[PDB]
Amino acid sequence: VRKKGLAMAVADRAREGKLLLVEAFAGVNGKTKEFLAWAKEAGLDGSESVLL
Amino acid sequence: RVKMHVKKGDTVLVASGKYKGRVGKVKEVLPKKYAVIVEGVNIVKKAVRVSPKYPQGGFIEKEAPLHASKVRPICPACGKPTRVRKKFLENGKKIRVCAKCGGALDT
Amino acid sequence: PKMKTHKGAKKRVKITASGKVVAMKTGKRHLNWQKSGKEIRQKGRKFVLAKPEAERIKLLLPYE
RNA sequence: UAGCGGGCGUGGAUCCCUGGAUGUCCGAAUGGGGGAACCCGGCCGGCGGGAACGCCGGUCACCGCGCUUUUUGCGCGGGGGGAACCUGGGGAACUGAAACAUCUCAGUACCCAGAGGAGAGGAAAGAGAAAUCGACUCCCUGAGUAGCGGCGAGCGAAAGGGGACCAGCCUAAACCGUCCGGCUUGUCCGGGCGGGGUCGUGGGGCCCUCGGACACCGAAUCCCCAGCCUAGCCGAAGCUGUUGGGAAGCAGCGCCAGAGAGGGUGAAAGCCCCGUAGGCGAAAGGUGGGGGGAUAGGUGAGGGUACCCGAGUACCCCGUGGUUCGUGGAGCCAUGGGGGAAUCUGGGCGGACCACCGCCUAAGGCUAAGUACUCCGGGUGACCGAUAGCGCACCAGUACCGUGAGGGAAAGGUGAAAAGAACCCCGGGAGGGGAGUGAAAUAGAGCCUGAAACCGUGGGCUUACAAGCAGUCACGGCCCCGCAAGGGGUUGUGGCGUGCCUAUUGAAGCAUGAGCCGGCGACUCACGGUCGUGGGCGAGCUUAAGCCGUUGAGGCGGAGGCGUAGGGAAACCGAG
RNA sequence: CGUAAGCCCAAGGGUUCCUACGCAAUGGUCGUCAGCGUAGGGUUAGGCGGGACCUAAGGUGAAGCCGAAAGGCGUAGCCGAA
Repeated sequence: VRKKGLAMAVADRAREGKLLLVEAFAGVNGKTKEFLAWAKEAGLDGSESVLL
Repeated sequence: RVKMHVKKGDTVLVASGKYKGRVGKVKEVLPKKYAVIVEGVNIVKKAVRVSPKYPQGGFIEKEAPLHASKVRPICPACGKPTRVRKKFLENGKKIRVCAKCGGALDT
Repeated sequence: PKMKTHKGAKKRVKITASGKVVAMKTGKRHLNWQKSGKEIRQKGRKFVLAKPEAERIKLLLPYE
């Protein structure tokens, strides 16, 4: 049951297409800065959300 | 016991409202009730004219206290926050991208 | 917590694979002598029904 | 918490942290007494002129263990507390059985004793049926099964399987010696010590032969240290305008982030404050097997001897308890009276009893952990909001009540700030009335927000020839908004009409409960059932405890359950 | 009234006494007054009472004797009166 849930959860998200699977990241180190810039590079403005 | 806040014993500005954006004296701190007195809260207190400590119409006041966190530090700049540093011989605590705090005693 | 399941209940009666409580005919331990073999032969088994529903509630946990 | 007031500190104080000193009289109370917190004495040092009287210091209780010249002292320990939890010796009754004895509640409540961060338990004279097991305890499981039972109410096991932690040891005996005691001198009767020895395909002893070592193993014990808590320290970013008593809010332009948890700041902020994540810190104290050194200690193979292996014992009877076993065909476990043995051809046991076949070594004592509890320190909450929540937020184990045991409350909010009202006025004061304090005094001092009954000041309508559950229908007048036409409040008349609840065969009842208002106050939950339903899978379906993880994150875990065949009381057969 | 309703003693209550100031509450009304609030003040001992004196029923309680426990009885000794 709940496993379907897991699957079905992402499935819906995938039914929409909001999931990115980058091998690694450009903001490698620990800084809010570089992740912000990368967030420009992904277009994740400032009105979205990250089960990340 | 870890009763360390902010305001100390120099001379500084007002950021409250009654007399916000003003400045006053040494600041005579009192106490753990989070009260500080530059020159800000001035009032006019009654006190019965009883011939002893009061003339034929005592009705005078001067320095009335006011809460601590309602004031702020100013350096040769504008009014920016503080920051500590060890001199390896004492304890300095300047100002946001500025020097000096309350250690003009030789600190 | 946990039902007690009645011992007597199982001890004298059975619910067949149908939710049908079936077992014993009553009345033979003092009968006899003037007893026709007709009824001794009919003292074989019985059937029971109706309140036997409540009797199905009795046994519970193991069924049986 | 001030106040008459007087000191105090960067020659670093209050302050918190550790260590010591200091602690008068009670309290196990301890010199003794005693109506606890008081009284009185001996005995060495001292104090005052100090023998008269006084004080101060030291020291004087019994209990137990081991010494010591039994004499006298020293020696280590004992007494009391504790919220719950724990071991043991005592132990009910209501109530359940719809009544009551057996049975039940229940070996629960309480009484006591004792041990501690634990207890108790704990090295099988066991288990159970497989030639299978391998210390004790806790959770899940088996299982509400096996049974116990006025075969009623109901009571309720162990083996096995999964996890949890994981530890195994030492004496008495035979052999041998050292001191002491006595003595029917004797190859001598006991006490202490000394090595010796500890087992179940049997271990130990003695002689003897294989060969016995520098070794092999390593503590529960003492030390070393990392670590852990008792103070702490660091800590990233803001400014103008603007309404407003008050800006943090709204406008403009940014900044910070491994930190946008929260509190506070006169409103509602990551950047004003305390913080945050992140990262450091203890001279002293405690704590510490987390990691280390060592000590006490523990490791063989064969032949015969027949020395030893826990004594009022095992076993038998009688009278019992415990186990699920209420006496049952009734064992095993422990024990009250009596009867009364063996050392391995002794033996206890696998549920009467026996043949047999297996299992285990009793009658001596110690052992961490896994579990439990919550006074206490922290965190956290689809927890409470001052009739709720601890009985109490507040000056509560306090007032008060009671002989005593005991019962046991009521009471929280001015304001951002005390700025808490100087002056005058009436007034004996009490309290008001201008002024003045603040955004607000509609915040005036048991003062936030003040609802309901509740008393009352004024105004609108109607009431002094009337018979009534107090209203409703209509007409009408009187008083006020409305442009009109319509609305509101009141009541002269007349059409009409046996309050509410509960409780009934039936109430308006002369049945029943309510003076009025306000707050509180009554169909829950956990487990097991049975049915219906919204679902996933579906000839299958699902895991429990627990391992790992997470800070509001899931996964892993198939042990176990229900399902596939039922029939018979059973062996046992089988869609029969 | 005056075998009290006056006056001593004693147990009891725990500062109500005296003095000054004072009325908002305590007096079944008042109240300028008080056993009311408030502050200063007052209780002196070798012979009175009582202990560093005695025993009474009783208590206590080394020893003793006994009880599942807590405990029960209890000699000497100690506590005990107005």
